[PDB]
Amino acid sequence: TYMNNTEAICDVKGFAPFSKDNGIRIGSRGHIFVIREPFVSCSPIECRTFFLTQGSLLNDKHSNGTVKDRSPFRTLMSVEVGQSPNVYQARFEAVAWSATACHDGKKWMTVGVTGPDSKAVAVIHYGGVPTDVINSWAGDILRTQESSCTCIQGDCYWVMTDGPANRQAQYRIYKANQGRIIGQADISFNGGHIEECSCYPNDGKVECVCRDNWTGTNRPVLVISPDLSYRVGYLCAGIPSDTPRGEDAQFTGSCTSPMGNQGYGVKGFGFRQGTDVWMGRTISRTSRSGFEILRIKNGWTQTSKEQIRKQVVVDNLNWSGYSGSFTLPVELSGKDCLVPCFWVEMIRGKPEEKTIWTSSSSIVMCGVDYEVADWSWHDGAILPFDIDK
Amino acid sequence: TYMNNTEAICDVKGFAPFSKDNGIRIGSRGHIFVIREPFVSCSPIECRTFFLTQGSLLNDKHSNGTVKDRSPFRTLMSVEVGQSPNVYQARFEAVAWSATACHDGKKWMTVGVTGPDSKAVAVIHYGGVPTDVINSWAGDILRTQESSCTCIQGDCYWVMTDGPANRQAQYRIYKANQGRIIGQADISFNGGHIEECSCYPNDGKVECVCRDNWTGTNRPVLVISPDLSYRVGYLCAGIPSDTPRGEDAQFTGSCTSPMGNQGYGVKGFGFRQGTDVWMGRTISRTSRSGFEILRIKNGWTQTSKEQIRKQVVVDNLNWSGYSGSFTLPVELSGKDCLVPCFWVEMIRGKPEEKTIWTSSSSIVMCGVDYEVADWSWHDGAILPFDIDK
Amino acid sequence: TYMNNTEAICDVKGFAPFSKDNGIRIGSRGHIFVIREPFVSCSPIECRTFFLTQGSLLNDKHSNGTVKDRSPFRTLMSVEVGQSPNVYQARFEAVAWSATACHDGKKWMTVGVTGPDSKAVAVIHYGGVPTDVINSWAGDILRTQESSCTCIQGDCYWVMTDGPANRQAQYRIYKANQGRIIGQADISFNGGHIEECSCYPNDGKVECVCRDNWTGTNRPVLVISPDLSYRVGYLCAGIPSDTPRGEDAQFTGSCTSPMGNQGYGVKGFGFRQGTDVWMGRTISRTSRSGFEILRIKNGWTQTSKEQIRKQVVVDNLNWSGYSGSFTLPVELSGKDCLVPCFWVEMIRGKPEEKTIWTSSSSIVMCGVDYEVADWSWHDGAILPFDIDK
Amino acid sequence: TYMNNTEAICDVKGFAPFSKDNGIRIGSRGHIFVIREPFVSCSPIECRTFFLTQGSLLNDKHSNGTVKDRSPFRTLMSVEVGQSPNVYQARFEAVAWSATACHDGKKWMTVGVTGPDSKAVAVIHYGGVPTDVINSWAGDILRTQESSCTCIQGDCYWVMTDGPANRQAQYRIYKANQGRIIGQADISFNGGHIEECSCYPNDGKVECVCRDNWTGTNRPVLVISPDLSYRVGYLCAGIPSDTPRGEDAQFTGSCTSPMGNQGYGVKGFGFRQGTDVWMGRTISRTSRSGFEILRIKNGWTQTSKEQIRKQVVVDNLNWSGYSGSFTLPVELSGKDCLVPCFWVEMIRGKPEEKTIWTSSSSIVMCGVDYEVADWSWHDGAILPFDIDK
Ligand SMILES: CCC(CC)O[C@@H]1CC(C(=O)O)=C[C@@]2(SC(N)=NC2=O)[C@H]1NC(C)=O
Ligand SMILES: CCC(CC)O[C@@H]1CC(C(=O)O)=C[C@@]2(SC(N)=NC2=O)[C@H]1NC(C)=O
Ligand SMILES: CCC(CC)O[C@@H]1CC(C(=O)O)=C[C@@]2(SC(N)=NC2=O)[C@H]1NC(C)=O
Ligand SMILES: CCC(CC)O[C@@H]1CC(C(=O)O)=C[C@@]2(SC(N)=NC2=O)[C@H]1NC(C)=O
Ligand SMILES: [Ca+2]
Ligand SMILES: [Ca+2]
Ligand SMILES: [Ca+2]
Ligand SMILES: [Ca+2]
Repeated sequence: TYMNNTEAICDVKGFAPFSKDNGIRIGSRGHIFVIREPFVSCSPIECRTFFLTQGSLLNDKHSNGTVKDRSPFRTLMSVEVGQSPNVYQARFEAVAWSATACHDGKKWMTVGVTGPDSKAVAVIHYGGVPTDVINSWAGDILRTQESSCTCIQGDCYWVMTDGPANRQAQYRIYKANQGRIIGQADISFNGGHIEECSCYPNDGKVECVCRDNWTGTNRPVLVISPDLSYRVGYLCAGIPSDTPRGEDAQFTGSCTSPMGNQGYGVKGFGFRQGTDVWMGRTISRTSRSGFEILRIKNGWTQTSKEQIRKQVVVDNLNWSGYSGSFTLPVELSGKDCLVPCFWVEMIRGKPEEKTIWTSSSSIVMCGVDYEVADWSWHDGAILPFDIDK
Repeated sequence: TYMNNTEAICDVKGFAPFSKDNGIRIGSRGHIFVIREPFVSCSPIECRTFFLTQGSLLNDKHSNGTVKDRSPFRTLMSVEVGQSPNVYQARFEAVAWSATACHDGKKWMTVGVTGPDSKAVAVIHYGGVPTDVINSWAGDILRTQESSCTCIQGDCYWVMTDGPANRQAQYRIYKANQGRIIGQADISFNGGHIEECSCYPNDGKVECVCRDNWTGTNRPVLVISPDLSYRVGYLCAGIPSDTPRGEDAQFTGSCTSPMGNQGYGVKGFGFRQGTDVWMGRTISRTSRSGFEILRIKNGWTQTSKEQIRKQVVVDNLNWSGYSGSFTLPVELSGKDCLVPCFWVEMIRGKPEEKTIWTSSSSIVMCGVDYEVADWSWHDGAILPFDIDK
Repeated sequence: TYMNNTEAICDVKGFAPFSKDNGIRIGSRGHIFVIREPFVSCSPIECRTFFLTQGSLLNDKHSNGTVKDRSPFRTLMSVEVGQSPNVYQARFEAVAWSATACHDGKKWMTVGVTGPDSKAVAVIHYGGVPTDVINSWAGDILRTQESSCTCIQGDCYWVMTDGPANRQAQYRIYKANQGRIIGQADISFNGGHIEECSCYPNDGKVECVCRDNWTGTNRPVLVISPDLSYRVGYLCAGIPSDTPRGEDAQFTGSCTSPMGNQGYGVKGFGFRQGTDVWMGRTISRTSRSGFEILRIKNGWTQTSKEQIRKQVVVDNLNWSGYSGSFTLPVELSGKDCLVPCFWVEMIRGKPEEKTIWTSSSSIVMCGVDYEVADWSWHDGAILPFDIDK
Repeated sequence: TYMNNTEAICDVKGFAPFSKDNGIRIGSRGHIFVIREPFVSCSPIECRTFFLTQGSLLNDKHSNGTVKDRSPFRTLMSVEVGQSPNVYQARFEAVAWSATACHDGKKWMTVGVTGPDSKAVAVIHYGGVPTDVINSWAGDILRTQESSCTCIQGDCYWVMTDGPANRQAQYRIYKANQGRIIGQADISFNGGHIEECSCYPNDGKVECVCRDNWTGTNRPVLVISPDLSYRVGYLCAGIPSDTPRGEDAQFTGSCTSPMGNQGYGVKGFGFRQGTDVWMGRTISRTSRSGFEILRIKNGWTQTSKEQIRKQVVVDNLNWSGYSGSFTLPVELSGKDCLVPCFWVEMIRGKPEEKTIWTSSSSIVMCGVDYEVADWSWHDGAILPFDIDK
């Protein structure tokens, strides 16, 4: 049976802790993959953490991080949410140095990108076997989102970028059924930049909050309809949520253009709430440290600066990183709306700390009907480690 | 299908060994979580051991026990009963430094408390996803039982405390269906103290034997009806079963008030048997060492001192700790009563032994129709360990 | 659905390798329980290896074998046949320093004996929970077989001994349905000795070949009918198959009495084949080294010395140990007879080798319609190990 | 339900990455079997990697590779495709120093060969238990293919060799249903040599591309019909694909005879594509390094040298090894043809590198409708390892 996912996103007043994997603390002694991107996606039976491994373990010499990001060894794997990315519980998914994954209600579909920068291949898997491919259309690091893709009534959707990471690139919507491409669309976005989209289903559409790695410190926003027509622009709110970024006071919002005139970025997310938005961001404006989520009244549709809620989940003394969106399937939450959820990656090691390696662990939060107090569910590993000596 | 759990508790003459996990002995070399509270709860398919981890492994530097009890890293996880709390067999349950869990016959419901002492959040999970929350109502370490909660005909019940741990606090009964709160009640108990309840279903009610951490060396007793009306008081028996406590000879029982005038305590349990009671306690009156279970004739309803049975399961040369109640589901035992069962936590390390760490393992016993001989199923680990050097 | 197991044992001309777990070789680096008695029993879905652990791992200090045989820590656990007794694949079964286990077609029934020598308790488990008990009836090390018990048409049968291990003891047949004792019988056997029976179903009866630890170098034989009437005696064959034992030439067989006048023994097995018997034994007459299986024509019913087949599975340069019987369920083999099968335990360490520890691994063989060549599937571990230094 | 496997092989323009296990990189720290032959075979539910272990782990002294190839310890085991051959995820299959395995749609059938060189035994397993045997018919190392066997409409087929490995030997087709031999055939092939066949189903027949270890640098080709009649010869293409071999320019193809006049070989594969063939081979003509797959137009039926496609998957700077064929079941791919797939073993250690041990890892590729760019998914382990010092 296909998941509908046609419902509204739940209006939430805050976010409750779902899981914490403690991967790096455990990896001090246990057998844990070195990873990045521990994103979460759910079937109607369970939620899983997906991740990119380098084929190496924490506290081992192969965790030497001199080896390139897009290596022959990178592979998408997964465990149940809350479990560490340990070897002995891991399900293999795809060969990938960039990835996305989602469930249509019957099976898991994953997409793994590997191969050379100049001509990469994305391999779509469905139910445990490859079913289709997408080759690089523009010859420059074909790449996906690094979070959950989005299945609505049996058809699944995701966004891909091919081209420069610090200039104008090319962006495409892909649609598949049962692991087979049934439609695609070019995203016209001159002046704009789209990387690493965080999507969720809402009102029968796919909504995505992405990363501008060119000039924007506000986040691009894509709203995809089932027929592949779309709306694209920026998160209207007059508060920047990318990193690096300037102060809130020095920012004017925009629904259409990138603002802030800064390079770089970090993958992030946001949730529409009628006309409001929940927006994640690191606490530091310059570093990937701390994590907070703000509700901006009318921030989805207006250049609003009306901040009505603020919740801290990782304090500014602690390293964060990537963040992404997913929803709880109706079959699991028991609700008649789509509970909005996010994961926060917590990066340990290089370049901020004195080790030969880099990994991350995660905390996952789910939208609830109540205000939830500030705290810090930080990584907690004690660095440096044994191999670092 | 919901479990009825409307049956009488079985009248038992003694207790047979169910399981022993040997976690710490195994953790000398294997990959085992450092834990506390290895409580047991059963679905109609199996019984699982739940536990609190600190995100660290035995024989690893992160097992340094200087890190606070209620830390960002603590997480409720579980394995099948008898298995060590090893990483590679563990199911993730909830972020929690205090917890309870039980099965309604369809799915597992768990409750995990985390967040700051002044404003803690309890996150209810049902079928693997968070479904509801309870925030601290009195601002002082919201906390649950650390043993199995209790599901009767599809509705599940548990007790929570918020407030001082050595003075008058506030106590509440919570009721949920399918992970959603459908009722609650304040427990009026002036002069009394309720911590860490050990509950079981009996005659269509929930009966709880708890821990008075204020002045009582006898144990408080709560009897909860489905409509949330209740009876609360103390275990009538003229024999104290908390720790620390005085000698039996210097004790007068009470059905209504705390007796003994001593602070502190340890989580424990008892089982109604008509008007008799089975009561667990450590053998030492001052230390958490040894474990014995006594049957007191008319000890549930009278200030009785008539001890008619005594069974030792952990000798006084060996460390014990927490103890808690659960029942065998009718679907598993094949009986028409609810087989009463308990677990005994066996704490190793600080503060009694010369190590940097603290963990525990467990032995689980189930009520049988026969007298069972004294023995000692103690932890057995050889301390100190490698990191302790 | 209950297994019938009412069929004839298959007539076989030899034995084919089923599995080898390589536990000790793997345990040089992996996380493997120290064990003894790796017996095999099958459900209609799979065959599992059961074993006794001491709660310790190979290459760890807790594997120090100074700790008593019948310790508080011993526990019955299991894995699928061919898998090493590693921690992370192990299913917990029972607290036990002596054990038996079998499947009735619906669930697993196990029996674990633990507690003090003077008053031991045997706890019967059914479907993962304890369901019944047997206390020591004669006060001297209550104990079972250490191999598969036997289920026929839903009722399961096993043999137990209580009393001296080197003199006249007491022996009993037990019968259970769904983990509940429904019948028992005393075995009258003056002059005889029964230990560690290896049973299988055949023609609607349970046949057992056991170990005389008193004076017999031939093996006692018990044939149990469903109503608990029985036939008891010795394996008629004029060839001794216990260890230690004398030469074949110096032996006269007996159907009724122990022959050989020697103490000690080793658990072993045999299979009726019409009037023939397959009999296992170590190759050495004095040591537990080597393993061979002989077919003696008319050896079940006559003092025959007519040896018609001989197959070696472990050469005399290599350590063996215990051996036991089980059958392939009809639902798995696809046959209309009960394929006879055995396991050979291979003991490494003390007292024969220079280590602080003792464990064993196994090879499992199944009866086939063809003559199978001699070879040696010995343990293969390289001793001593790391902790031994 | 039996798998049909009566469909045509899909015509493919190239091959997409399916999985990479990274076993040796992981085995630097994790608990990974030392293996060879990581072949892949699929049920309608999943694809598994099968492998031969020596009962030892990477980075352990038992991985000393002085121990013979056909040892008492070798055992066929399996994991899901993409997973490392780690202990704690491994399913035991058979005792074997040579093996094959395939799924008929209901259960797994495996065949494991063990025992002495002069009189080996092959034990057929079906659904987890041995069901039949084949003894050596010619007394000289009975042996199978080391890749997936082939099930068509419930009957499974495989090729076996018995006799010299560098001269004329004897070759046989075996056919089984439900693990029971129902037919066999001798392969008449004077002057020819057949080893280690790589088979797949195509048009209702089994097609096999094998290894001539006698004089052929081209590969023998066997086409088996359900009634055991067959066609046997050499891959017609005028391009040699065994290793060692000469240059392409110095080669004339043959449909009937071995060409090249060289000894030795390596297991390989090829796929019929109408009259074309996809042929795998190492890049080096003399070493097992690099891996490429070529499409030769009319190369199945003619001495063609018309190379129309070439795809590199392992570069010539990196070690390869064995390679083998399997297909995606229709139930998994969703197609109406049989997606052709292969695995490439990547051997690390002796004799090419300075270590005491030898293992391999793998990359698996599946046929797709698009041209896929050259890359190198090599093993990646950093040698030597810890025990090598
Ligand atoms: C701008 C996003 C992307 C463009 C190539 O680059 C990712 C940046 C980045 C980071 O931590 O900021 C980490 C990434 S996320 C990923 N898959 N691996 C990375 O190292 C970069 N992505 C790729 C495919 O190289
Ligand atoms: C009186 C029970 C409770 C009150 C805060 O304190 C627990 C005492 C205690 C002990 O071993 O005695 C261990 C506990 S049980 C638990 N969850 N962790 C602990 O360290 C204390 N509970 C909390 C939430 O901090
Ligand atoms: C004669 C069988 C039994 C009588 C107490 O003693 C077993 C002998 C023995 C051996 O290797 O010979 C090993 C055993 S088998 C087992 N369960 N553990 C052992 O150490 C002995 N059994 C007991 C319950 O102590
Ligand atoms: C020619 C194939 C076979 C003939 C005995 O010998 C295999 C050669 C070989 C190699 O890497 O080239 C490795 C093999 S494949 C295998 N099962 N083990 C090996 O060591 C050889 N096979 C046997 C049964 O010994
Ligand atoms: Ca940016
Ligand atoms: Ca107290
Ligand atoms: Ca004897
Ligand atoms: Ca050759």
